[PDB]
Amino acid sequence: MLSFQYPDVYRDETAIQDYHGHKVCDPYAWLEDPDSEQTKAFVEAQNKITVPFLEQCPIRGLYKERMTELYDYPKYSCHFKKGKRYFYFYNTGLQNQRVLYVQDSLEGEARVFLDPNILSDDGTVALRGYAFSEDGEYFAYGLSASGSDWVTIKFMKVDGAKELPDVLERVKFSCMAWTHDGKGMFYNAYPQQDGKSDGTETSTNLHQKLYYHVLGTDQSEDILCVEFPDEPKWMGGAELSDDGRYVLLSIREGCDPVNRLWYCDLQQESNGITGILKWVKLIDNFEGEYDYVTNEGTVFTFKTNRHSPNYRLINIDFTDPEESKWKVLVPEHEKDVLEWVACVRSNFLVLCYLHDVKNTLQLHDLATGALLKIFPLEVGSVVGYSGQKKDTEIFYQFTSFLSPGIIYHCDLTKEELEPRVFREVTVKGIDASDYQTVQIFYPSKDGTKIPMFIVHKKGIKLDGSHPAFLYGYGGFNISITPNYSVSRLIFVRHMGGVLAVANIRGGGEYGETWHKGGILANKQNCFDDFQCAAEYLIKEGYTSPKRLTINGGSNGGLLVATCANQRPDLFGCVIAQVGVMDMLKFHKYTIGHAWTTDYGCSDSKQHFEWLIKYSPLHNVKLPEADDIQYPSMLLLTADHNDRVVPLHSLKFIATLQYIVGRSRKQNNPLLIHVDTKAGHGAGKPTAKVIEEVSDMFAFIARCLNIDWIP
Repeated sequence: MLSFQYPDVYRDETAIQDYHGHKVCDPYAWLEDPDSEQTKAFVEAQNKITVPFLEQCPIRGLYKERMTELYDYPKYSCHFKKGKRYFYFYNTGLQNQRVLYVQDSLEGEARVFLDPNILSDDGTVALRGYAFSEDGEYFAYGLSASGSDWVTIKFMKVDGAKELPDVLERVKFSCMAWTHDGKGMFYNAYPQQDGKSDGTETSTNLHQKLYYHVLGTDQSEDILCVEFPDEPKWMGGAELSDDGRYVLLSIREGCDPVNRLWYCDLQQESNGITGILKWVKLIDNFEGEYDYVTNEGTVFTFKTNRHSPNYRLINIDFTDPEESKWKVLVPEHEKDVLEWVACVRSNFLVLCYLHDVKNTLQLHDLATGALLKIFPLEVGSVVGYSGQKKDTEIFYQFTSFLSPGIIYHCDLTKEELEPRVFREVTVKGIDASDYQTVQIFYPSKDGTKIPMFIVHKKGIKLDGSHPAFLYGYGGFNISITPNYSVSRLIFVRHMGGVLAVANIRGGGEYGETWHKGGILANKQNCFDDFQCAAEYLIKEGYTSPKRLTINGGSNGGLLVATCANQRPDLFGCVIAQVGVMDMLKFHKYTIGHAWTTDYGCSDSKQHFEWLIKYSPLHNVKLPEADDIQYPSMLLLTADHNDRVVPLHSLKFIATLQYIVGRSRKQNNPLLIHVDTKAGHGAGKPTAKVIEEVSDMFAFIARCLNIDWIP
């Protein structure tokens, strides 16, 4: 099937760097520049081979047709109230971007409030963050072009959906919080830098500052509220307490779930928002996370992981702040992770737990912390919720592997709390009853039991004949919970596949201990867990090595690329989306410096020793055995991505093609598809989503020669 000669790619053999005595050659270092003629030519040559390969077999057309039909279903978000009006996002089915609607009453006629589709024909302009003023009469929203992390904040007066003149530039990784006096809004922005700032650049992002914009003025007049000149990596986000009296400043450095917490009592300020607010440094260290829930006077309720890896709720009284005085409102659960908490109807708390990778939802009393009501849920995830302190009702959205989901509503003013189905859509073309989801726990190399969900057609014989698609992430305290994916269901129904999701360490499924078990010196545990998931599927008869595909994106891209290098014999196909491949240089680009909390940094000798062992780019090696070659591989990235710079995938594919692609025994393709006007993933328009999944599954079908099941 090999009808491709890989492109000529210059090797700069002089690119040698000493890492604590260890010489490392980076012959494709020049691919770090996305604007050079050399890099542009590289991309062009790679796509010249990948595109015809992907578009050759008719199965892609069949898949695309099926995806376009099945993905075409109404997609609603929960309703949420702001002031006297209700809002909700809704995509009729195939619009590139979902639209924000507004209605003056729960039973009132809805109208378009903000339609991002008219901002760009290809849907490359997407909403990225928003914030309503406390009274709900004004609205701020961020817009990102082509998936870039850079944002432009614009404003509207809600009544009449009137566009305002206010425009904020240089916004990135920003908070958006209006002061309750309705005068203005807090946000973050970066100092003007040379070069481009459109998502194509790779410049490191440092010195983020907190500004305050007074509505009706030019951005040049904004107040520089907080800056940390001596700590270039710190990021300070602001939020207002529910009563509008306190500005709470959460300071983060890196990606660990920890933050400093400072507060400014506005009642004690005499000159409004300035650059010299009288901050009280309540929590002035990075030892734990303090997520504001609500306050009653000086008694503040926080969700925290302080001495509680599964999280708990504590009350800190600003008038008696010493730790020994804090009160535990809802103790840490022995196993269940408290994911998030919201305060609603003044004195109720909605707590969302993760129990064995499945969400639970319940209501507690704010004053006593007592359990008041359990909201019954089937196996799945809570992916949406609405209900602030002043609200008297909640909406929540549930989803699962086999169903698009349901939006529930509960009027909290009733003595008897009866949650009712508010919105339920069914995908015509998929019969959920034909499939089943099972959860198993498999032992990893060190004996740790790891959860894995497996979705497949009911009644199949576990004879190892089925193609399988195994997904994982493993990092950053992120829990990979059940989600509805039409694309994956098409693989099951029309390609006869088995879906599997492994909840490997590094994630947050079992709290901070689960996260810590897959980071820094322990990162290899992630890879071992994932390799063991594959071995389980094979041993139990769900699939066989030659029929097994693994997939991951970003930190998940790192996962699958590492697994390809470490156990090429275990996989038939590997699809890595926007992966972090150069573990020695990741921290030098854009926001990569923030990831050192999970990976470590090569500037440290101890960390380099961990990194060099698994860095994908530095572990490409011909398999020793003559009967073993690398699996078919497909790397996906845009030529410009500011979250995970493209150079990771570009250098990795150049290395794979040179070291492995040239070997006589390598017959499986090693390809990269480089896209345009797309970024990390957020805000990706529908048209692009359909194209991407069609490419992915077409590639799997061709490499494994899978016949389409109509």
